[PDB]
Amino acid sequence: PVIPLDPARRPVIKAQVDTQTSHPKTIEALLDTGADMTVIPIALFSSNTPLKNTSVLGAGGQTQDHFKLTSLPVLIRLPFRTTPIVLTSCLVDTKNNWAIIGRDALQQCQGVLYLP
Amino acid sequence: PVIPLDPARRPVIKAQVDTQTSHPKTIEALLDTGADMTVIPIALFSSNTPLKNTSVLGAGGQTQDHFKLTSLPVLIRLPFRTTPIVLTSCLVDTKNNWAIIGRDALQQCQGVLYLP
Ligand SMILES: CCC(CC)CN(C[C@@H](O)[C@H](Cc1ccccc1)NC(=O)O[C@H]1CO[C@H]2OCC[C@H]21)S(=O)(=O)c1ccc(N)cc1
Repeated sequence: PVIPLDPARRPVIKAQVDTQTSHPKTIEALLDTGADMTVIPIALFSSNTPLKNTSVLGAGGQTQDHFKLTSLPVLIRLPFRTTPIVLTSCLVDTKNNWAIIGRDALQQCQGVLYLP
Repeated sequence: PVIPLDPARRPVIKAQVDTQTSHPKTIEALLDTGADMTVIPIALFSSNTPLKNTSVLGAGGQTQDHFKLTSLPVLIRLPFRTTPIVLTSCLVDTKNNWAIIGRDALQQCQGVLYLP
């Protein structure tokens, strides 16, 4: 679909996310052309799963271990798509439990930004 | 135009930004559906101009005084638009010197995100 853009209403969608470490779960995610890489909440995992450490530039500065990287691919199913998006790896938010769909995922839908 | 989305290439545009506190300048700005409010580099203002304090949602944590708010409106002109975008207020980057076109401005462009 077409997603209108408004400062007052964040552009979110419901996504079924499969980390391959528990059953798939539906989350509400921010669609974000300024994010290079998708971010999913640590709440989707088991607390026995291995993650890798990572650096990331952010809007508050540069932090230590706020974000981790998944070891296995993550599959994401959108309501309007038959096929899952398969991300070889994506970021994991161990604090705020943000859910952000980034350009790695939007490229696989062939999503585009259109300014008339 | 149509702007394809790619994890490896940031969706950027050239925009002429008028802070009304110095002469207008063309800068390169990131097109960002995840930003509620447009962000302008402090370099575009005069060093005699008043800005106000405020907090901002950001990655890596919470940024008290990284970002300030403008006192006067900001006008933005795009390559394909004669008429300016008028932002009654927008964020100012006093450090990393980022330029981000947020949803306040994309709404006046009639910009949209399209997922096939
Ligand atoms: C410099 C912005 C960077 C580009 C390198 C990208 N950000 C996306 C941003 O859209 C983020 C996404 C975000 C949205 C809401 C709450 C937390 C994060 N929010 C944000 O910083 O925008 C702020 C400025 O406008 C204001 O309105 C919304 C927040 C304010 S991010 O959160 O720090 C981010 C950076 C890299 C990856 N791989 C994933 C996410």
